[PDB]
Amino acid sequence: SMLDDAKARLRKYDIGGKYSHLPYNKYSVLLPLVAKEGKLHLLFTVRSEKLRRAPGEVCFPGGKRDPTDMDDAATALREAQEEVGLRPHQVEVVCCLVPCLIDTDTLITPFVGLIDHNFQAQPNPAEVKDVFLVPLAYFLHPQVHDQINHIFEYTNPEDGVTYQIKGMTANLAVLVAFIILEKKPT
Ligand SMILES: O=C1CC=CN1c1ccccc1-c1ccc(F)cc1
Repeated sequence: SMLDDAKARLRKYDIGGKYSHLPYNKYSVLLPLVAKEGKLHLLFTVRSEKLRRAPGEVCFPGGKRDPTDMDDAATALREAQEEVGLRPHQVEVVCCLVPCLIDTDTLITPFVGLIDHNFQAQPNPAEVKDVFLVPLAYFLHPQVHDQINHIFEYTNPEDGVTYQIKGMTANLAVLVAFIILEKKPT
């Protein structure tokens, strides 16, 4: 099936806990895959203008590991619950992708999660200004604007609202699209 095929592809790229004990400042992100209208989508947040890190930016759900977290996947799931109301029973963590090194002392670990079809986001306005889906296939043929660095513009056909996706967030979205969608019969 579509979902079984996605998880099987993703598992081939799982690094697991190989980099997880290294002594960095540690953050995790959740890359949430949602099946709608017979296609896979990624779920994105727009961060509230209030925040420390990256006010008003498009980001995946995530944040800093705390002492309660059993592991880096727990961090991603805790933060996703706080931001959008995603509960544990509503997500299956499929794999851990290549981590992202930043600022010489920080390591951000991304986890891909399959999201239950009955989940409905409840944006927490202290954390997130907006939540939106993008079809995964978009990232194979994005609308690119050079700002010199590349920026994706996605317009939601439901309402005509345009979002800018950039940086680590854009990079990870492309990676997931390649992993899941490359070399598929029509
Ligand atoms: O500012 C950005 C842009 C993308 C990753 N960062 C970071 C830069 C440094 C430390 C942490 C983050 C981070 C931000 C949001 C999040 F959900 C998880 C990690």
